[PDB]
Amino acid sequence: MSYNYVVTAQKPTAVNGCVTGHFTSAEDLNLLIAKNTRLEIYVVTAEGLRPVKEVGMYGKIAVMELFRPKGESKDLLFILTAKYNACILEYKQSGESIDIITRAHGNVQDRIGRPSETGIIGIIDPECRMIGLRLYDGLFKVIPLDRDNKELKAFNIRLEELHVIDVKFLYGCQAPTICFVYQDPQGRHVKTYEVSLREKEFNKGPWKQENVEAEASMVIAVPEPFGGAIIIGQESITYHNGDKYLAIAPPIIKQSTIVCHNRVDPNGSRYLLGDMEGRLFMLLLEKEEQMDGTVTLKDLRVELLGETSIAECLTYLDNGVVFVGSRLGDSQLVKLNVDSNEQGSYVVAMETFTNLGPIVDMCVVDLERQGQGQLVTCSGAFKEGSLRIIRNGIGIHEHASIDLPGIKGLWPLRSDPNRETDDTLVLSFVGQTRVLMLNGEEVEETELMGFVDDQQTFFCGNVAHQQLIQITSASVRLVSQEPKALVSEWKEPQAKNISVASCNSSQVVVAVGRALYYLQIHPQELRQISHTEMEHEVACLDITPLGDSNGLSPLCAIGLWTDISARILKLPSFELLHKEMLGGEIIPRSILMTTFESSHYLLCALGDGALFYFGLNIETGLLSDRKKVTLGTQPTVLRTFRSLSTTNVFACSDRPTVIYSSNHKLVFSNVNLKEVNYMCPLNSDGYPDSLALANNSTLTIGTIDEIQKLHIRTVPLYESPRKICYQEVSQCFGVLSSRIEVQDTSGGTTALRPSASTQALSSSVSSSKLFSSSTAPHETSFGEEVEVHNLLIIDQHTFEVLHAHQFLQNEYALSLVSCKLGKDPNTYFIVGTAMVYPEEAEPKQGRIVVFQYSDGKLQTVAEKEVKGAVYSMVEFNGKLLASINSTVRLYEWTTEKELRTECNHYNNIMALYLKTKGDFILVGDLMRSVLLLAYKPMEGNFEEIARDFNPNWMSAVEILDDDNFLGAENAFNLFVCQKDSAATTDEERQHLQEVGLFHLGEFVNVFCHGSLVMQNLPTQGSVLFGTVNGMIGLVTSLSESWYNLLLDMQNRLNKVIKSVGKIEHSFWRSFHTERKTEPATGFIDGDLIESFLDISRPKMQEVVANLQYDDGMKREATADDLIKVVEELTRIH
Amino acid sequence: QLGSRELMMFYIDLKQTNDVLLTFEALKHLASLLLHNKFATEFVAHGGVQKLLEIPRPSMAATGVSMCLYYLSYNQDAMERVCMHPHNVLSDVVNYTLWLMECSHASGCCHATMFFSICFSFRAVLELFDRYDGLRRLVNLISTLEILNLEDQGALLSDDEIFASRQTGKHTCMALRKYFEAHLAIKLEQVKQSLQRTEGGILVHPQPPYKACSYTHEQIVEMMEFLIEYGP
Repeated sequence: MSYNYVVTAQKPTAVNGCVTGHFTSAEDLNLLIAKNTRLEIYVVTAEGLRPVKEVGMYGKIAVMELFRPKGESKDLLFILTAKYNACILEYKQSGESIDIITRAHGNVQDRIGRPSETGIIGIIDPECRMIGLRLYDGLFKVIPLDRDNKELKAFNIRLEELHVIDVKFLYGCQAPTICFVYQDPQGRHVKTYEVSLREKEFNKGPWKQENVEAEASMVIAVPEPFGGAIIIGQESITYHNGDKYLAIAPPIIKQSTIVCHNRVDPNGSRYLLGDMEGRLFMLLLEKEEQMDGTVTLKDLRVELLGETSIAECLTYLDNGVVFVGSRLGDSQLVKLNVDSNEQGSYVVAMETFTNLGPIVDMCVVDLERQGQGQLVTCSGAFKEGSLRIIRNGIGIHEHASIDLPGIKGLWPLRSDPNRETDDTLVLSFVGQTRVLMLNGEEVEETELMGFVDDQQTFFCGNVAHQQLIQITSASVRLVSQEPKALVSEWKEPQAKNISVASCNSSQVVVAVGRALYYLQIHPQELRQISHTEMEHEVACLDITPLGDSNGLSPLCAIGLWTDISARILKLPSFELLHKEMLGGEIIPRSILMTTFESSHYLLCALGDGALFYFGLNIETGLLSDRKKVTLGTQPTVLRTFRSLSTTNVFACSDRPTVIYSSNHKLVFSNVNLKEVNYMCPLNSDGYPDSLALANNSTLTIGTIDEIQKLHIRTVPLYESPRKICYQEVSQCFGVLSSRIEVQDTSGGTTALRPSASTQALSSSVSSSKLFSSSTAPHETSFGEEVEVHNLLIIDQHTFEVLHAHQFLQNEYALSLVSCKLGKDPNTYFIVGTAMVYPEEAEPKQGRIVVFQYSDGKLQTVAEKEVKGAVYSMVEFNGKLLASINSTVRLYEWTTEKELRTECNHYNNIMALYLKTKGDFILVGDLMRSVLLLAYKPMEGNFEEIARDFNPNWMSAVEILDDDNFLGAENAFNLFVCQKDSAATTDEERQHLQEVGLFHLGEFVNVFCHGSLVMQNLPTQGSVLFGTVNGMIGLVTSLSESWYNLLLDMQNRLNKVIKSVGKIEHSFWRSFHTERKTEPATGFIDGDLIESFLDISRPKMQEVVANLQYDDGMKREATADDLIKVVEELTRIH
Repeated sequence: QLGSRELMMFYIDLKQTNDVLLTFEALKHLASLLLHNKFATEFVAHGGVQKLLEIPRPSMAATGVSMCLYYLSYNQDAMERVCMHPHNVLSDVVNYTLWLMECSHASGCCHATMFFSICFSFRAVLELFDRYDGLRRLVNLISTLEILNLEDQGALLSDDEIFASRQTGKHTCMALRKYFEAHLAIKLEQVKQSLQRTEGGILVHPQPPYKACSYTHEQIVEMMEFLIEYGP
């Protein structure tokens, strides 16, 4: 059968609900952002945000809210998943042990019932006595909050009112009560009730509110001083407290729907409000101290505060700092002023957060012809539309080009004492020596000192006493303010050549054979203190600036010839701290001593491509177990440096990596360089504090940005991108986009903001009005936000918008391919468009227009009016395949710049998708399924090979390997269909079989081929996908032996890692439509298997049971080889 | 694969002394293959129509030619390729099909009337139609009919001259339908461009052969009857 493997490339970024409170400790405000399945726990600091613990849960977090029950100083957290699995959590901290403990759980679902229309609503009572839920459209589930629930009990008190819009608990009124916004069959109103837990029944409610605004959307309960409710509607704001009432319809809240809210002040004095256009408001309340104890409301003010991203979270933290969370792109943290700016806004922009948004199209593309590909994702929405470019590794691309191959080292020379100004360098060959200057990206050679212009150098540092160390043949000396005579040439009393020396700012370490020297740097004095000898000759030497910014290092690096040396010394006095000798002909480029912000590690760069994990305490001398990491076939170098700050660590190897961080974790990430041997701390005039890199190739003065796996670059367009294609011959993208415009009375239309559609280098307009006979575009009354689409053609390297092309009025564009058709040697753009009209069913108009971009000018070559909307296009064997309102229409490019229909297919509900490989055609229907359609070229027509019958609502399809077909579903699921083999009749071969089911709890928009890692010429193939929460993952094909290897590991791993919430992983990944709950099969959930790397060995040994291992042969499972399997998978991603 | 195109090219008369009978029993084979466009395109592309337009006019094999020309124009747009040629090709088509409707072999009207019901989409067909006698040949077919001659309707009573004659009047009403459904859109172009004159119109007209009969009596052939009331 088909066996596949699913991991997560990019963790989901778009946010869903944000709650503040005191979840970590008693007296510390924090923020609890849930995004799709992750639960991030930040903390509110004076500088911004600071993460504490990120927890991934098994389910979509739909409703979360903090609550402090009476009897706990800290608070608790309720989370309800999308599969109705409720949990109650508690943070618990003990030293480095930071754990989340589920206090109660239990699935709460009814057997029968329509789910919802307004989604899932959950409200906590203010007195912390019950937990309400709106789940199944005619019920109100009540969870009685007490210590009695070791598992959560549940009531179902019947709502007599069916279609409830919003619901809250009102504040302190001596009895827990409920507000509604109920849509009557004739009108709509706001009713109340009162829950009796002891009697499971509604008592009498105190408010009536027989008719409220016809588009009332939310309830905002106001607190304990002057309790009540505010009913925000589309056009007006009300207030009710049983007797009194106010109402405003201010002219600010007219053009956008209020969607989010929060309570700014603790006595309800202020309220922020966001909308669907970007605006933040502030609903001020005028507190009227009417009597000696009476607090009543007096006035309702609405103040515009400015434009942010389109919010779905809204949380006020402290000190005028508001967090804005955006599903639709670029969640940002903002600051509210007191006075105003030049535009009247109080919103100060602070640090943002990158969101891949709703990805709607992708393309895997390479722009440096390397083995590593880039991924351009059409991210965002209405004004947050932006292309985002995703790369692995570390992008050192601003680098100077210097022709110095195979150089051993470049060491500084200065005369300015307090500055880095005028730093000259040292050229040190083996047998030759020169002096280098730096003109930024260019170099010059001269003669400056006169000491080392005759013999080579190896190590020349920067002494903190404003001096320098010169190591020439067998002696060291200090350096004055650029002299020509020695300060103090301390000779060696052996008359032997130095094998390997080293230097620092306060100490000199020279190895001559086995004798190891020490110099105490006094001002213009080199005093001898200590000395030691090794049992073999010394291979190399390394000095690291460990502490106090003086150069003092209490530890040493010992490497010996033809023997792995783990000998550890006290480098000033040379006291033996630990003595370990491994053995072997492999030589280490000795030791990198760098603390990765939590523990000091020893990093041994072994020869001919090997790497060990050594961990050392700096005061005792205890080492942990070792671990082999493959690097290459050559001896490697492990260094650290200062790029701009934060003490970055680099691995100079044949597989060059940055060791220092990967989302604050010791995980390697590559660079965009083929091979790195050495590094050089230069002082470039065009690159501040950067370093040059010596290789078997050129020298690259480069710096390193924020270190992460998936480096993301944002090209904003300020309009929603539709699709993305790519020209290989021409160097230009192609982006269909969407601009919102309102209609003018005198003029035609007008836009709302200067997006990157109008602001281009050239524009054009659609002509040849071939839809002129239709009287369907009737005149509209107001400018009620029509859409105008165009074709953005974006530059390759600068990403400037080269050209746009406006289409006809009310003409959407739904498909984009750029291929070659026929023997015409041009390479075109083909845009499949359609004519839309509101107050209308499916459209039957539209056209397909072939564009070309000869020499910076977009040209309309051909056009073909087709009755029906053109949903998806693919190239098919030199022919353009289309998909036009449940009809699959194959074309053929004639010589006379037109098209002739070759064939058609009609057994389709709505043919929305097309995917091809060779001569087979994959069609994704609206309601039915995967559909496989042949093409017999000798017959001139199509042919139905097979068809799946099970009604799955498609989202995205992709052919895997010409036997297995992957599809996506609206029910957030994945499945593989298979063309059948035992074709004993014609009925058993027209029925596709569903082989494999899986709940990837996320909506898949895109599929594409292409890996993101280097082609080093395992698994087979690589399919990435693009979703609505910014979750990129990889789907690839396994081998049938490793399927049973890994699937046996999952069922062992499903008893070790206790997931947060006590949710069975078999229960979450189960295929769950509205009617089927078949358990998940066929796929391998790699994100659980990748978590085996984090488990400790006293628990990994219980993972390794009496199991199997295939190295045809047979062997019991062991620890060190199963962890080798995961790292072979982790290098895919 | 086996060259059934080329063999059926051979079996029709090319300056040859065959029988009438084999050729007529071959054209029926030719018409059944012409339903596939892939056969029908390359039949036009090697010029099979000019081969087919060489038959002597009094012939029992003319009925098969009347079948093939209707099956040529039925589903495939091979007739789109019949437009641009050595000039007299359609001038051979219009001169042929208007005769074999007129001479009225007993099923010769059953196809040549169905031929123009589809071929009135192409405007070059209609232009040559009025260049010949046209409705003088077409309305005279209805005014010949004996179901309609009330003075002679009680003379012939057998089912052969009634079931076919109540079918002959059926197809000619559809031929008059698809005639005036086309000229309604011809003269609407000569009103939306002659009276508007850039006020709601674009003056681009290189005279292409284009199917513009608007094809919808439910919506837009109905709608053209309303919009003509802003006429002259």
